[PDB]
Amino acid sequence: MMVWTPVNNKMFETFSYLPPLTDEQIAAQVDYIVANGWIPCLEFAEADKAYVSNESAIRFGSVSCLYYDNRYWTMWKLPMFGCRDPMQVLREIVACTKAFPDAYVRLVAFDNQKQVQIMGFLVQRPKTARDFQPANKRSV
Amino acid sequence: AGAGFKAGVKDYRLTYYTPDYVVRDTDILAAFRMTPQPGVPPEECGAAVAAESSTGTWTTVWTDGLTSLDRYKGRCYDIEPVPGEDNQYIAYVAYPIDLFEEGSVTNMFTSIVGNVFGFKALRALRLEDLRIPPAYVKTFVGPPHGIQVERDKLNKYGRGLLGCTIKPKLGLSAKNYGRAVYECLRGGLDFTKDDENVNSQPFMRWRDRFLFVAEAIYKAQAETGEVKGHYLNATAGTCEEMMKRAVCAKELGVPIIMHDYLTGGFTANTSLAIYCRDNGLLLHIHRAMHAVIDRQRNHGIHFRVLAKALRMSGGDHLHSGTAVGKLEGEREVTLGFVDLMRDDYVEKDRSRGIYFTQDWCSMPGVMPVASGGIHVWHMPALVEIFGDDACLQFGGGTLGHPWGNAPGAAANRVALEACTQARNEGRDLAREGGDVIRSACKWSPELAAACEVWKEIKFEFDTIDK
Amino acid sequence: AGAGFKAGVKDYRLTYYTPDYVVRDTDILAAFRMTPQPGVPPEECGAAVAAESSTGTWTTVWTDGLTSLDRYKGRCYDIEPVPGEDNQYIAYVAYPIDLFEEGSVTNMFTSIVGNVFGFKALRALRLEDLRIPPAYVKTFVGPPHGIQVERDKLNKYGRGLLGCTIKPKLGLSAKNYGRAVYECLRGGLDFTKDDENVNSQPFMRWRDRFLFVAEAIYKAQAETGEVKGHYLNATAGTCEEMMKRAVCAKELGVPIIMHDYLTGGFTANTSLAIYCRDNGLLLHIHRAMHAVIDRQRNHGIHFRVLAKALRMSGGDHLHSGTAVGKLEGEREVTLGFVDLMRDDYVEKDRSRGIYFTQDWCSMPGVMPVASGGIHVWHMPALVEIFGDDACLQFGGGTLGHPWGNAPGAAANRVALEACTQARNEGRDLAREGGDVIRSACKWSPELAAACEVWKEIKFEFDTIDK
Amino acid sequence: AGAGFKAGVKDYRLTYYTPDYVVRDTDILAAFRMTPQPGVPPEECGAAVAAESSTGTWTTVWTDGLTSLDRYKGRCYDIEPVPGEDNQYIAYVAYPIDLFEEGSVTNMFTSIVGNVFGFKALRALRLEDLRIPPAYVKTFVGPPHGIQVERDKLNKYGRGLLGCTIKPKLGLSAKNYGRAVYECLRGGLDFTKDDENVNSQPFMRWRDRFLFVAEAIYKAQAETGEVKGH
Amino acid sequence: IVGNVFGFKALRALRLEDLRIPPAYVKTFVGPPHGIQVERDKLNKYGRGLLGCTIKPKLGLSAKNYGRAVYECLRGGLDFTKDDENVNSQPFMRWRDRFLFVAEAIYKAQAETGEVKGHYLNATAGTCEEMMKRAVCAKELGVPIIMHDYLTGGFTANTSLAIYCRDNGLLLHIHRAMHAVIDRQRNHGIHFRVLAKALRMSGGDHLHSGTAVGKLEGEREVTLGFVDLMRDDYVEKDRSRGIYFTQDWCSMPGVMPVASGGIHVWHMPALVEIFGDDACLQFGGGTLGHPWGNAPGAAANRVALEACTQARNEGRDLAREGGDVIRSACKWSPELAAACEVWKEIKFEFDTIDK
Ligand SMILES: O=C(O)[C@@](O)(COP(=O)(O)O)[C@H](O)[C@H](O)COP(=O)(O)O
Ligand SMILES: O=C(O)[C@@](O)(COP(=O)(O)O)[C@H](O)[C@H](O)COP(=O)(O)O
Ligand SMILES: O=C(O)[C@@](O)(COP(=O)(O)O)[C@H](O)[C@H](O)COP(=O)(O)O
Ligand SMILES: [Mg+2]
Ligand SMILES: [Mg+2]
Ligand SMILES: [Mg+2]
Ligand SMILES: [Mg+2]
Repeated sequence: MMVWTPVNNKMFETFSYLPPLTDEQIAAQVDYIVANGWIPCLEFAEADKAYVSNESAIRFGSVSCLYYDNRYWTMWKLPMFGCRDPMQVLREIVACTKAFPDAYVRLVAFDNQKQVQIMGFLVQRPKTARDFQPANKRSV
Repeated sequence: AGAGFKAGVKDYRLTYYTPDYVVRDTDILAAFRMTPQPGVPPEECGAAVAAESSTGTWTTVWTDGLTSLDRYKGRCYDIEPVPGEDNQYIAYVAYPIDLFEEGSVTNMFTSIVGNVFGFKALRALRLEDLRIPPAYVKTFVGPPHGIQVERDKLNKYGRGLLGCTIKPKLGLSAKNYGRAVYECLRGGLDFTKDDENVNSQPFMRWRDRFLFVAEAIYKAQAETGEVKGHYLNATAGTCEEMMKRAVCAKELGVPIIMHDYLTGGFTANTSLAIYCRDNGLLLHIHRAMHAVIDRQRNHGIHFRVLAKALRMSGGDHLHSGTAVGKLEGEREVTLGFVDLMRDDYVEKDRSRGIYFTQDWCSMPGVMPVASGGIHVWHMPALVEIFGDDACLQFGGGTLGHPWGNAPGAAANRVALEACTQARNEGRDLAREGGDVIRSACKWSPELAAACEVWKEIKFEFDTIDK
Repeated sequence: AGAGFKAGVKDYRLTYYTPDYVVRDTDILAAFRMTPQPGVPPEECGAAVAAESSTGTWTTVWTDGLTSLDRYKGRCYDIEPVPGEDNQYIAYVAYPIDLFEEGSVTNMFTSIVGNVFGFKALRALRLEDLRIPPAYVKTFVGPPHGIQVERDKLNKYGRGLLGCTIKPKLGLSAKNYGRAVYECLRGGLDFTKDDENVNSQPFMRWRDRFLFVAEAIYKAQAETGEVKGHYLNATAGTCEEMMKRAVCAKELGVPIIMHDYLTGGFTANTSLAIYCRDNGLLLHIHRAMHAVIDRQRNHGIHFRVLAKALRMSGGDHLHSGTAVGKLEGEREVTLGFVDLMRDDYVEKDRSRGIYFTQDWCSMPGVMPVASGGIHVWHMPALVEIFGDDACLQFGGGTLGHPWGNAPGAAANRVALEACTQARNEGRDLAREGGDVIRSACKWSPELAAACEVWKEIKFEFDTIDK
Repeated sequence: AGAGFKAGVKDYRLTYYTPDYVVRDTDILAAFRMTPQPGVPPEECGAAVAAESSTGTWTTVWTDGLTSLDRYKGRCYDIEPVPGEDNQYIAYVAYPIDLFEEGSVTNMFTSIVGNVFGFKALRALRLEDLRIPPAYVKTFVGPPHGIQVERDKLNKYGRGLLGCTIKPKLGLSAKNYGRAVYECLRGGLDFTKDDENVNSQPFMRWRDRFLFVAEAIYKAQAETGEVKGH
Repeated sequence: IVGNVFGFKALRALRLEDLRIPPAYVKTFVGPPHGIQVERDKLNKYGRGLLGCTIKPKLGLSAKNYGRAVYECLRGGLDFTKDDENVNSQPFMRWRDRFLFVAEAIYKAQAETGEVKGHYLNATAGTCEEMMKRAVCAKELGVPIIMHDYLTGGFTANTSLAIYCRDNGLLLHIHRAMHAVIDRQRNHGIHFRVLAKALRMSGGDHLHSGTAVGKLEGEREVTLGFVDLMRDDYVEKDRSRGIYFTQDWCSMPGVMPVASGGIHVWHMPALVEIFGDDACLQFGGGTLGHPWGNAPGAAANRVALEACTQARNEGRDLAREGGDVIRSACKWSPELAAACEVWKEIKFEFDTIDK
């Protein structure tokens, strides 16, 4: 029996339970976006704004149901409407991570027919992050 | 003298069988699978069904003349023979929109399925489908939130949601319930849930459960940094008790409650859906009792009708079946009603049991929930059947893991994410599914332990609801 | 003695088949007519039903060890073969009283019939009967009034009550509705009623109906000097709307309202029954949709269970079927559940489909209502089957009379009183019924007209629910 | 590269004038009598009205790409010249049912007549008619009773109803108001009425009026044997 | 006053131009929930016009995307964003979902910028009961401001809402949807100055006033006239600005004029010159139409406003030097330069109907 650690084991939604995505695996996800005609977009946040929190609820009556702070991140430029080139997305990842080397960065994609985000995963975490485990240390 | 009152009995077909009727775009249409008694013509049987579900009774009444029967009568307008059956027919009935109370699923069922199933003149009757026109759809509040808004509120995208029913079904204390919930949620599941029959009982009263579950949700959320929920059961003996439970959930700030819509009933469900809309609670719907009604091919109401009814009455999630699990549900039929649950416009497709084109006129879609006897080996098939817009629930498949709930939850989460990644990379889960899970097993010890335990476990039986 | 947790799947029968169990007087007992898939032993099938309706799931869970499975598990304790069937069995299951929420029919159904009907491992399942122990019965409010109190409030004794459903079912205006009601009531009927599907619709909104019907009730009562009523339908899309309708009835001072308990639901019904108790309204229960569930021999829930459930949830009247009318209901089966509805103590009697002795521990009786395709010639048979403690309803049989509603009502009232008198005088209605009616015909012109119109009208078909 | 975001102003007609559109039976339709400024084509004016009463503004916005403009846009689908007029046109506009709040006349007006009447590019605008589809009609409670039920409640059939507004419009006391009501009703009128501007005022407070009027109604009813109202 | 007389056969046309509301009648009204001074004090905003922005497209965005757009606008330097007048509750976006996501956006932008932020959440509804439910939710979220379409909702509903706002400390923004149906033509209807007086009495903290220079009609002199009627305590008769009667407001709080509709950065000097500091200037298309997105769009408008304000304070004449002020700011701010390039040639110059 192995024990799933509760200490410094924060996750990051889709694909965070798999091995970290290689550059080839990221490229494959980007190809999938383009193949389906979805709209790629990058979003980023400083460490203090990365995970869901409750601070604004101090201002509320009994209306906190499904309210969380830090769901919104900050948009990098604009969604890439009309993008049919995977290399353009990859170049924007490089540009965003270069401008904000200490930020969390996630790649998302939108479907304008359902009008909902249809994919999303983390592509950068700050080097100073120490609230997560390598795959092989998630259980003890 | 014109047409006056003549007392006495005459054939239903004289008034209610209208084969040349052109249906109106506001009519509610019903497809009944009808088995007449010997010596009863299909036309008379169809006419009888139309009559006794609308305006008519067994003998002529004088009061008909004060109104316009033409305006109000249900009309049997087509009868199809059933291939492979000597005494089965599909009778199509059109009902004027004027017959129905706006916003009331209760009223719709009371007319269409109220009395006709008990008629001596038929041996069996099954309601296969209903065409709910946009003019009637628009009278309903519908789902409190629906698929898009739910994902947006939870901040969860790009994969199916994962859930788990706490087990044993009954017998755990409130504290142990919360303990199990915490351990499941912290391992990678998005949701846990009360079993359908967990309401308030001597072994665990509801408010005690709600509070401990609240503690568990918030603990798991802080630990993982992902939004977590537990479907707290609001199902109760009275509307007043049901509402008290919903209010407590609101006051705890938790995201989601559940209701057994068939055993609680449509009247209570619609009230709860309205409360959820007004207070921002997600509403998970359990279909307890549906198989009493929808299992047999010859008699009852097909689940696709019960699913349309729920979408109108209101729910954010609805159990859809798994196809591969311990409970029955044929693949093609399931694909059909899943579209009816999720999509805006569904074209007629008899190969998937869709008898009528259904236009939902922008009513939000309902998240299908696949649950019951599923485990990690089913993951590829489940992702292939449902895609991302579904919740997959593992009760036994989590609390039955040899290392406990958190490793159990992690195994399911790893399996789901591995299959999702593989699909995204262009792999065919229908053919490569086994390979995907085997590769993930070699990588994840939690997953490897689950795969070993349930490797040989399958549920393969002859299908009744064909 | 504790044992280690062992992950994996084992047979249900290892835990849930307990043939030596001696049932406790507080246990809820269920009799299931079970049809297993080929290759599934009856013991395993019975154990699966017991397991999945109580505490168990498809694989072993560790959490069982935190509680006492012995204390909480449902137990298949007996299996009977079904004479005349090769693959049908009666499985008896016992459920500890601790499993159930006090006062909640919703909860009881959710456990017992929630999921098990959909199991792949069975081909069909029917719940035939339930033994509700006194200890659980006592947790329910039950009927707002019951047979004795109803008779005392209405001041009506010594004969069956007579009623009538207004027709056409739908399409009449509120004013014409009230007009029909007044004419029916003034002719000798005790009650009239909204059809089950008359709620609030474009052609007639509910409050308009309620006011005009109030005028009609009070007019007929002043005219005849007998207490009159009309079952005003409270069935609605939401609990809030249902309650608004009940409140209006209260404020008009009228005696009785109705509710469609299966289409509205148990949660709504229980709330309405409680409201009716607290405000002194009689509550008539319509069983719309029951035949979807209760028609077929091999699958569903027998009406006797639905009737017990209603007696617990609450209703002063419940539709019972006629046996002789347009809708199915076998005589022996009907006499069985009529006793279950009315009596305090009903002994086991398999010849009438009573699987368990039922002790109602002073819970009030529910008045059976015979309705559907009946007319004057049926009167002797109805008085013989039901006796005085019943309501007999003639919709078509009143509004279909050649001279109109008041003569139609008078004809039915004369027929009833003639049969009642004849019985009291020692005549055998089973043999002399025809003679009683013919004698009354020669005396009453109103009755003579009714007898002529419907003389040849019978409903005789092969019975499905045998 | 597909259609993407291009900042800047373009003609409304490029998006909002769709002369080949086949209207849906769920669409709300509007007929506008439109008088364009000199130098503004009718098509551009009609497009402007459709745009600014639905989804569009004066310059291109990037957020359009997150949704489906095709699904939501108002569409000018026909333009008729007005006979006898040199600069008047009937522009027909179709609005998806999705644009409107169910049961809210307020919302319907806010969209259709909210801002477009003030556009510099037009000299005048008149909304002539609206096609309210059954799917939208059914979302409204509508009249509390309607003609048939009203006749039924009042027990009045076979002739027009007769009413009377109390005069002078303002200035009468509650007691004198009731006195005038009684005398009108008893002579054969079915109804009397408060003048539109009689609400509650220094010369006559509303509750005082209501009570005296009640006395008058019941007096006239008892005297004539016919149902009366005010 | 306007109930029946406009339909008299004996007249061909009738227009109500002005009303003198005497102090004795003014004093019977609750009036604006807060008014200009109190609003500035609550928001802690002084020394410049307020800046706002209507989210676009008008209809069709989901609640989540609405909040996303709001956050990006507010974080770039706008004080407020707003629901479009016709955004109430619809299949594509139900109101309570919007309110919650917008609340998240407001609080995020506020924490990021360190300035108080708001979004006018639309309470306009089909019934008074629905309207009040929406106002209550705004109260329970602790957000500063709601809006109402006073002519399409109606005066009875507006007055109720204003009273609720006073009692619960919510600011009330008033949209004048439908006013041009009534107030456009010279020969017939009711002049907007009367509709503005009526709103000041019924109650509102902000009211749309027109722009003069934007896509919707509004002559300069007439506008200056009713802006004084909206803001000031005492306004003397002045026929050159359409003021027919001296109006004494007897200390009833003033209403903040809101200039909105087809305006962009090049209009900024003219707007600051017309309105001064006691106004809100709203840029819908002028923010969400910026080539770099909402935050840079907001920043461009904010820089333009602050540059004009500084220039005025330093003694520069915005009527003459306005172009120079903007051009200098363009050379300094890349965000502003991008906006200036896109809308350089865009003007709305047509013959005025309401002369
Ligand atoms: O009670 C149960 O059996 C479950 O909790 C599953 O438990 P396991 O995960 O342990 O199998 C679900 O309620 C059923 O799947 C419902 O069936 P359906 O979804 O078909 O309505
Ligand atoms: O809708 C009808 O058909 C009835 O009004 C009877 O009308 P008639 O009197 O004109 O036949 C009753 O509701 C049914 O008898 C209900 O069946 P049951 O009592 O078996 O539940
Ligand atoms: O719907 C619109 O057009 C606006 O949101 C402006 O959008 P833009 O900023 O994109 O132009 C405003 O509601 C109008 O200005 C109202 O007019 P007024 O202020 O004259 O009442
Ligand atoms: Mg369950
Ligand atoms: Mg009936
Ligand atoms: Mg008048
Ligand atoms: Mg606007």
